[PDB]
Amino acid sequence: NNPEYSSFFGVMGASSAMVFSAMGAAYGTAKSGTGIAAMSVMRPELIMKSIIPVVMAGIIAIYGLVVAVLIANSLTDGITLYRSFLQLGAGLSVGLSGLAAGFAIGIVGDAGVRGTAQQPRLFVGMILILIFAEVLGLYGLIVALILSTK
Amino acid sequence: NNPEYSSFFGVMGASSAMVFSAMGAAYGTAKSGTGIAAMSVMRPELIMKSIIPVVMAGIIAIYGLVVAVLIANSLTDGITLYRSFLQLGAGLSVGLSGLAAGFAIGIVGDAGVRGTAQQPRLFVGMILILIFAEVLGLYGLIVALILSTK
Amino acid sequence: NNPEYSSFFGVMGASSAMVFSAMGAAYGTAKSGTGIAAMSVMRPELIMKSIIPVVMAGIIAIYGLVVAVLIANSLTDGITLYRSFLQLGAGLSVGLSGLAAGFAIGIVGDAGVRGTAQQPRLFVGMILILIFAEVLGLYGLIVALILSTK
Amino acid sequence: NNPEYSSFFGVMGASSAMVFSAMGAAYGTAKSGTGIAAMSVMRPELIMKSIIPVVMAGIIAIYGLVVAVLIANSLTDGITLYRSFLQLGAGLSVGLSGLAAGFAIGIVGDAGVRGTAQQPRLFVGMILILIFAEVLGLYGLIVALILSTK
Amino acid sequence: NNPEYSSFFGVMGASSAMVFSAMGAAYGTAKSGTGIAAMSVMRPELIMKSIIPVVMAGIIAIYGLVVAVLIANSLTDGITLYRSFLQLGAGLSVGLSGLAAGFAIGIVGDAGVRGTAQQPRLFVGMILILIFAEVLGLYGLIVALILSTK
Amino acid sequence: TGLELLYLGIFVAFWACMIVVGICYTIFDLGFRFDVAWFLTETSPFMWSNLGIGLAISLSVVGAAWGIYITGSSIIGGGVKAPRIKTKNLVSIIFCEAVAIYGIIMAIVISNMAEPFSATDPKAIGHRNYHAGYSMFGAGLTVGLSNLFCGVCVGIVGSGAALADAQNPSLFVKILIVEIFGSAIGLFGVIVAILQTSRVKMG
Amino acid sequence: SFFPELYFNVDNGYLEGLVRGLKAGVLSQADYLNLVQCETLEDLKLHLQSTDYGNFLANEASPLTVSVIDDKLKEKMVVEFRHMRNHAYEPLASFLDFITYSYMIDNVILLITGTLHQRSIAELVPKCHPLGSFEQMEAVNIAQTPAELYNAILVDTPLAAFFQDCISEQDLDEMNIEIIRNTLYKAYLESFYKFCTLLGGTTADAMCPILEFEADRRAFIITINSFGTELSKEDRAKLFPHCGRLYPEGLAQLARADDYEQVKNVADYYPEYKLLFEGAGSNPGDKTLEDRFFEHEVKLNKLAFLNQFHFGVFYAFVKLKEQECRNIVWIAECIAQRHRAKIDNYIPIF
Amino acid sequence: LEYSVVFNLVLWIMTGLALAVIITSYNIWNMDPGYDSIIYRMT
Ligand SMILES: CCCCCCCCCCCCCCCCCC(=O)OC[C@H](COP(=O)([O-])OCC[N+](C)(C)C)OC(=O)CCCCCCCCCCCCCCCCC
Ligand SMILES: CCCCCCCCCCCCCCCCCC(=O)OC[C@H](COP(=O)([O-])OCC[N+](C)(C)C)OC(=O)CCCCCCCCCCCCCCCCC
Ligand SMILES: CCCCCCCCCCCCCCCCCC(=O)OC[C@H](COP(=O)([O-])OCC[N+](C)(C)C)OC(=O)CCCCCCCCCCCCCCCCC
Ligand SMILES: CCCCCCCCCCCCCCCCCCCC(=O)O[C@H](COC(=O)CCCCCCCCCCCCCC)COP(=O)(O)OCCN
Ligand SMILES: CCCCCCCCCCCCCCCCCCCC(=O)O[C@H](COC(=O)CCCCCCCCCCCCCC)COP(=O)(O)OCCN
Ligand SMILES: CCCCCCCCCCCCCCCCCCCC(=O)O[C@H](COC(=O)CCCCCCCCCCCCCC)COP(=O)(O)OCCN
Ligand SMILES: CCCCCCCCCCCCCCCCCCCC(=O)O[C@H](COC(=O)CCCCCCCCCCCCCC)COP(=O)(O)OCCN
Ligand SMILES: CC(C)CCC[C@@H](C)[C@H]1CC[C@H]2[C@@H]3CC=C4C[C@@H](O)CC[C@]4(C)[C@H]3CC[C@]12C
Ligand SMILES: CC(C)CCC[C@@H](C)[C@H]1CC[C@H]2[C@@H]3CC=C4C[C@@H](O)CC[C@]4(C)[C@H]3CC[C@]12C
Ligand SMILES: CC(C)CCC[C@@H](C)[C@H]1CC[C@H]2[C@@H]3CC=C4C[C@@H](O)CC[C@]4(C)[C@H]3CC[C@]12C
Ligand SMILES: CC(C)CCC[C@@H](C)[C@H]1CC[C@H]2[C@@H]3CC=C4C[C@@H](O)CC[C@]4(C)[C@H]3CC[C@]12C
Ligand SMILES: CC(C)CCC[C@@H](C)[C@H]1CC[C@H]2[C@@H]3CC=C4C[C@@H](O)CC[C@]4(C)[C@H]3CC[C@]12C
Ligand SMILES: CC(C)CCC[C@@H](C)[C@H]1CC[C@H]2[C@@H]3CC=C4C[C@@H](O)CC[C@]4(C)[C@H]3CC[C@]12C
Ligand SMILES: CC(C)CCC[C@@H](C)[C@H]1CC[C@H]2[C@@H]3CC=C4C[C@@H](O)CC[C@]4(C)[C@H]3CC[C@]12C
Ligand SMILES: CC(C)CCC[C@@H](C)[C@H]1CC[C@H]2[C@@H]3CC=C4C[C@@H](O)CC[C@]4(C)[C@H]3CC[C@]12C
Ligand SMILES: CC(C)CCC[C@@H](C)[C@H]1CC[C@H]2[C@@H]3CC=C4C[C@@H](O)CC[C@]4(C)[C@H]3CC[C@]12C
Repeated sequence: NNPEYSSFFGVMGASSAMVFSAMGAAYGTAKSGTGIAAMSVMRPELIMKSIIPVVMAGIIAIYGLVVAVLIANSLTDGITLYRSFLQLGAGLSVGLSGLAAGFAIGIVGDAGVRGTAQQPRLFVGMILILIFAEVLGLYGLIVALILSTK
Repeated sequence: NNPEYSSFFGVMGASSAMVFSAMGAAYGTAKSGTGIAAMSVMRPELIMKSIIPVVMAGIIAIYGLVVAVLIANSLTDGITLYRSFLQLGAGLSVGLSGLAAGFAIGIVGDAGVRGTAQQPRLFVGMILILIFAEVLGLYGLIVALILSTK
Repeated sequence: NNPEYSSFFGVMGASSAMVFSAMGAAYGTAKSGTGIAAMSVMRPELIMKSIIPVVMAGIIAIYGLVVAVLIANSLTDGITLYRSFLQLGAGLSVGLSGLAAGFAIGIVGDAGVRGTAQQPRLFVGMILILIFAEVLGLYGLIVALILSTK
Repeated sequence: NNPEYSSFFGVMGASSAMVFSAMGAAYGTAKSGTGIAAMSVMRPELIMKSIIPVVMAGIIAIYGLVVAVLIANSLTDGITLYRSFLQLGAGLSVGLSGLAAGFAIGIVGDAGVRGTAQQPRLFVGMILILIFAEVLGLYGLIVALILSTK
Repeated sequence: NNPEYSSFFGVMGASSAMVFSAMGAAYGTAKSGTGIAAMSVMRPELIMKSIIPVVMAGIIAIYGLVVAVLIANSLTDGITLYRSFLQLGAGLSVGLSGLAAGFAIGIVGDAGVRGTAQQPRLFVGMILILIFAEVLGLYGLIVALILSTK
Repeated sequence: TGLELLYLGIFVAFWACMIVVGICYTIFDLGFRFDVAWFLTETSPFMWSNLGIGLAISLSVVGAAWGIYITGSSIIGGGVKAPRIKTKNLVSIIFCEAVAIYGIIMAIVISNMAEPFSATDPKAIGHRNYHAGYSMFGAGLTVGLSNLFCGVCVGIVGSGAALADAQNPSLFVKILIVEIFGSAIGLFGVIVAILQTSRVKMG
Repeated sequence: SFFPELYFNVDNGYLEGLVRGLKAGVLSQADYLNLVQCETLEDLKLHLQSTDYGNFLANEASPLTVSVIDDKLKEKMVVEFRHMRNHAYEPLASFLDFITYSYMIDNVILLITGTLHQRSIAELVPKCHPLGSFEQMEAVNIAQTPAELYNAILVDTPLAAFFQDCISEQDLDEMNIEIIRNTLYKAYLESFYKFCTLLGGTTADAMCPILEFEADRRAFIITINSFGTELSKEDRAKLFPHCGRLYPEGLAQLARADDYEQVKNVADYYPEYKLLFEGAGSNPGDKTLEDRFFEHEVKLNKLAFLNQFHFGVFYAFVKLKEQECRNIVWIAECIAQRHRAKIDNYIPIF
Repeated sequence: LEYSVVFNLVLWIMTGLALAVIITSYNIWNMDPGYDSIIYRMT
């Protein structure tokens, strides 16, 4: 059958994979930037190190972009409805997992950057937490890379 | 052949690409303007140097405009429902990615310009963070263009 | 022949181009007038120079008006549904881009007039930000024209 | 050969033109009202001079009334769906443009009458800003007429 | 013959004319009364004069009633859909214009009554503003009549 | 504002859904499925009439209770130091209760217009029955909401008058006028309701 | 508008009526004249018994003293406020708590002053204002340790939020007690203004003007009193509350101010303060600036009663009764010291 | 032929379930942190 609207869900999947990942990364970057601004006044030498959270947030966006492009490359005029649903699911997975990971990274980075201004030893700990948070996004990506290619 | 309502999603894609990107850039500009107004009272000679976040928000708006014009030049009466969905997805992707990037740019720029009033070394850091937010919108544009040219 | 509901979307495009642009200009003018009233108590001589925000807000309304009139001149009994979609998209684009630009102009102008009461050197900077907060509306107008004259 | 429900939209034009404008005007006449009262305790001699905002708000209402009456005189039993949509668009345009202009006039007039009690020179400035706000409503009327007299 | 459901919109027109005008008049009377009662302890000799706003608010109700009566007298079980829509529009116009005028009268009357308690010279000014608000309701009535008689 | 947030979310979601649904129906040439005639016609007139009566009574009682508590809190707060209030200001309460009375009366005046059909086909139900149902619903709405607003307004004015009375005895007699004005609205609603169901006849 | 009419009386209508009834008992001008015509404090009590005060002073010893009258007036006000608070719900309860923070800020200053000078904290409670009583036991039996007292304030006192303006307990021994008090009051006033603005509606409308005048008068008098002291302009500007109508460029100009003439010039931009400064001749025999500010404060509190559905009535009543108690104490002082000439310096209310 | 019934059943059941989940998650997310005895010690 291949209904004429079959590609709608795949396109929405690409749009989600990019939009929600971008939202998560934007929140992460905003919170980390606020923390870095509030930290650098007293501890200027820590500006470059304490930029690690932003990078992590950026990585989340990358994830989304990948999936989005992948979904964008898997589209086609006669895309079967099953594949369109698969791609919508992959897009929602990656996008919302990236949104959650970006929120977590933003909060963790703000807190850890502010704390490291007062307790240098916290730095490594923050990194660990950040990694865990970022892994969440990776999980979404993995699921997306299982769905968009299923 | 093609349904008479196909062009609806294309026009909505163009309108979203413009409107949401403009909303993001407007938020970025507003937050950066408030930050600069607060900063300039004590440290006036930083006003010109501190106009960067507004420029980055403008660049996000330009991303949105580019995608909107691309969709508005590839929009024809006999636009296939599939291509109409492609253009709607491109528009939503660029518009909401630019919205998120504008939010991040506004918050980061406000914090960075306020801090640089007190810590000059923060300036460079702010720029870095802003770039990490800017790429978000860029990512959206990338995806949008793909979907627009698919 | 053509659907009778196409004129509804055409008139919605016209009325949106007018209404949303007027709302943006009204918000800009209200915020700028509040800022001017607050500023002029101590610095009367800047009552006139601080009116530039309002003008830059009024321009946004003009943009909308332009598009609105264009649509109100392109309307006819037998506009193809695709033409009605084009007009609706142009109207939404101009109206909502002008709304965002008006929000940005109001916030930036209020902050700039309040700051300029304490720091004259901010004025020029303020102007630049307003321009960056005004081109957004211009962008919308452009897209609207590209959609309206297609 | 036209739907018997075609006039509905046209009516909802007239109604809207007189309703929303009125609401806008009311807000103006409300906010300015309060302002005058608040500033009348200390500076009684400015009560009559500081009645300009209300007058401007009143004019906004008239705009709506005009369009409403115009629409109410253009209605017919066999009104085509196209003309009905035109009248609905004109009514919404004038009503919501007047609503935005009334909000702006109320805020600006309250601020200006409160400030002029403290800064006489602000009076002229206020007037200018009010004119700009008034112009917004005027724009709507223009568009409404263009839509309501096709 | 005409539709079975045609009288619904006329019925709703009468109901709106009365309900929303009653809402406006009730709010105006409540606000004015709670201002007048609180003033009276300080300035007991003003109550009678300060009753003027209440009367104005009451007039709004009358307008609704008038139009309601019209719609309740010209409404038969077999009125054309066109006349039913006209009565619905007249009812909505009068009701919502009266609502806005009642809100404006309540706000202005309360503020002006308190100011007169503090500044007798404001009395006349208040009256003017009240008239400017009261006229709004009148405008609605006009339009309502034009729609209900047509 | 958690509950306010929930209400705002429900409202925004419902109306965004309505906008998108209307756009889809209009654009996909499926407008014929959006039969408002079918909704207004298949829906039984009994629903409209009974909702009208129920609202006529319930909204009037809601306004009466709103005003009664609004003014009774003030009466019983002021009377702690000036108990005379309890004697004089009951008039305010009376006015509020008067609202409710109108309610029941109109309910009766509406409930007397009901009658079964023994028909289900809209052609069989007919213009007379459909208009009877719609007009009973509209009269119920008018009386109920006018009485609600009148009761709330009279309660607010009565609370103000009771607070004023606690400090100067010679003010209530001059503030009651406002209440009288606030009461008129109630009557107006009743009148309109009586005009809406004047020529209503189910059967 | 916020429509406080519809739901205010649900929780606070009874207390609105009760506080207005209490305000009806504040001495009028005629009662003030009657008390002014007294010859002896016993005659003052006699003439005061006919007012709302009644027999509040009959129990006390026949040889009355101004201290006894002041204590009884303060006790009556405290009892009335506590009764109102006990019957108040969450929002109005928070409002009344904010009212009491004003006296808690002075009480905590007393506590730290005593602790630093090594006097038992339990022996300082009698001198604390009742409305700001530290019923919490965490700040008692401190063993005269300033660090323990600071931790107690942070843990078991609503002032913990305002003590974040400071940076550490060392500040207790670093900054002068007056600077600490003024910083705490600035933070408290800003928090109160934010709370009132969040409440919105008639509460914000009728309460923001009072807090704005409080901030402006705080700025003016901190500028005027600090001219001859070591309090630097940079440290002085930190004590100006940001709620006032002077915030844009007004507080800055005051901070740059270096003389009373410059303060008058700054006030000139605001007619409402221009009149107060003009009337404050400040030479012997006429109203001083503080008296003019007291008159304006009383005027604002009185105008707070023209609104109905708002919490500002409680703050207005508390301040008006505070001024009434001060007026009665002033009249008693003039009677006792036989200085009839200045007996008219009391600020009338209603 | 029963499209109306199943559509309404599913729509309203799932809307109610989603509202319940949202309300519960808001009541837990916006739960009082519980360490108010520690907020003033850490800050
Ligand atoms: C969040 C708070 C809790 C929820 C409270 C609010 C609840 C709102 C109630 C929803 C009921 C809406 C009516 C459903 C029936 C109409 C559907 C329709 O127009 O399509 C069918 C109509 C008519 O369909 P048809 O008539 O061709 O189908 C044949 C007939 N049936 C199916 C019955 C056999 O048009 C279509 O066919 C459109 C197909 C695409 C579907 C588009 C649906 C519109 C909405 C989609 C996005 C969701 C909107 C919200 C956005 C996110 C939130 C803000
Ligand atoms: C930013 C928000 C994201 C955008 C998407 C929002 C959610 C909307 C999706 C809801 C789920 C519905 C998916 C389609 C389900 C299948 C429907 C079907 O069979 O279609 C038959 C319908 C109706 O039948 P028909 O027209 O195909 O059959 C012919 C009928 N005659 C002969 C009468 C013409 O048509 C389609 O084929 C529709 C296919 C595409 C539908 C896409 C969803 C519609 C809503 C899109 C969003 C609208 C706003 C756009 C702008 C937003 C910008 C912010
Ligand atoms: C939020 C506040 C309320 C306003 C927004 C929501 C309004 C509507 C909400 C109720 C549910 C949807 C109602 C419409 C149902 C569709 C009726 C239908 O198909 O018949 C159409 C009818 C008839 O359709 P038809 O297919 O019979 O065509 C006529 C064909 N002949 C003559 C041969 C019979 O015509 C119209 O198009 C009337 C216009 C109304 C339909 C469109 C609804 C607009 C929804 C809001 C979005 C507006 C777009 C622009 C956005 C910017 C706005 C400034
Ligand atoms: C900010 C956003 C920016 C990014 C862009 C937007 C991306 C997110 C939005 C995605 C929208 C697409 C959702 C797809 C819903 C429809 C799926 C097809 C349904 C379908 O055909 O089957 C019907 C079942 O309906 C059903 O019951 C299906 C309804 C499913 C309801 C659940 C809601 C969707 C879940 C995903 C949304 C998540 C959003 C998160 C923010 C059968 O019905 P029939 O028998 O009549 O079929 C007759 C057809 N021939
Ligand atoms: C905004 C983002 C987009 C949202 C879109 C989805 C739709 C909206 C869903 C809610 C989204 C926002 C989160 C709100 C959660 C619920 C409200 C707050 C929490 C809550 O319910 O708890 C208390 C009520 O108790 C309760 O638990 C009682 C509530 C349950 C009652 C159910 C009955 C209503 C059914 C709906 C029909 C009525 C329609 C009326 C328009 C209110 O907390 P508080 O404010 O006292 O404390 C302050 C903090 N909670
Ligand atoms: C910018 C914002 C949007 C503004 C635009 C207006 C939006 C209004 C929302 C309502 C929906 C739009 C109105 C037009 C569509 C009406 C439905 C047309 C579909 C149709 O063909 O149905 C006819 C019956 O409907 C009819 O003839 C029904 C006539 C009445 C339609 C209007 C009623 C809407 C509800 C108003 C409530 C007001 C409440 C006030 C308190 C067929 O019938 P047939 O005779 O061919 O049957 C043949 C059976 N064999
Ligand atoms: C974070 C990402 C994850 C997303 C969150 C979770 C969302 C997942 C989706 C959950 C919501 C919907 C779940 C399924 C709904 C459909 C259930 C019935 C299945 C169905 O299609 O039944 C047909 C009949 O349906 C019918 O006749 C009527 C079907 C129409 C149902 C429409 C339901 C409206 C949408 C409900 C959810 C809205 C809000 C959800 C939050 C087949 O039966 P047949 O015998 O006809 O077989 C075909 C031969 N004719
Ligand atoms: C890390 C930065 C530079 C972001 C870009 C990530 C790169 C590695 C990703 C993003 C999207 C990816 C593409 C997604 C889809 C496909 C389809 C397949 O048929 C060939 C590989 C190809 C073309 C991928 C190549 C690698 C790719 C370009
Ligand atoms: C590289 C670091 C971050 C570790 C992450 C693990 C990566 C390498 C793993 C985890 C899940 C994997 C994907 C799982 C499923 C599929 C679909 C299959 O048809 C081909 C490969 C593909 C697309 C895999 C590619 C590699 C992958 C993404
Ligand atoms: C500063 C702002 C205005 C930047 C504007 C964005 C520019 C770079 C973009 C927006 C849309 C683009 C145009 C889109 C379509 C066409 C037609 C095509 O056949 C060749 C290039 C051309 C002509 C593009 C040139 C570059 C372009 C004008
Ligand atoms: C400012 C820049 C970096 C943003 C855009 C990224 C560039 C590199 C990307 C975005 C979309 C891409 C296009 C998407 C699709 C096609 C169609 C294909 O048949 C040839 C390549 C071509 C034409 C791509 C060329 C590269 C492209 C233009
Ligand atoms: C306030 C003023 C100075 C700003 C500009 C507004 C005026 C001049 C604008 C607004 C609407 C515009 C019109 C929009 C549409 C049309 C139809 C088009 O086919 C030719 C020009 C014409 C007729 C335009 C002429 C200029 C116009 C009238
Ligand atoms: C130059 C900068 C400042 C932009 C200001 C002018 C903008 C708003 C307007 C003025 C005239 C307009 C052009 C007029 C006509 C056409 C031809 C049409 O088929 C597509 C759009 C296009 C190409 C328009 C694009 C937008 C446009 C260039
Ligand atoms: C002073 C009184 C009349 C009310 C104030 C508003 C007046 C000026 C408005 C209200 C309605 C208006 C009328 C509305 C419609 C038309 C039809 C048009 O083809 C000629 C102008 C004419 C006849 C307008 C003239 C001006 C008008 C009478
Ligand atoms: C500054 C002045 C001119 C503006 C104030 C009056 C406005 C409302 C009037 C003056 C002249 C009017 C125009 C004169 C003639 C027509 C032709 C008609 O087919 C559509 C409306 C249109 C295009 C009018 C629009 C409204 C209009 C611009
Ligand atoms: C009566 C007092 C309050 C003065 C206010 C004027 C209002 C209420 C009345 C008095 C005369 C009325 C007009 C008399 C005649 C007609 C002609 C009819 O086809 C439409 C209504 C219309 C145009 C009326 C509109 C409303 C009107 C202007």
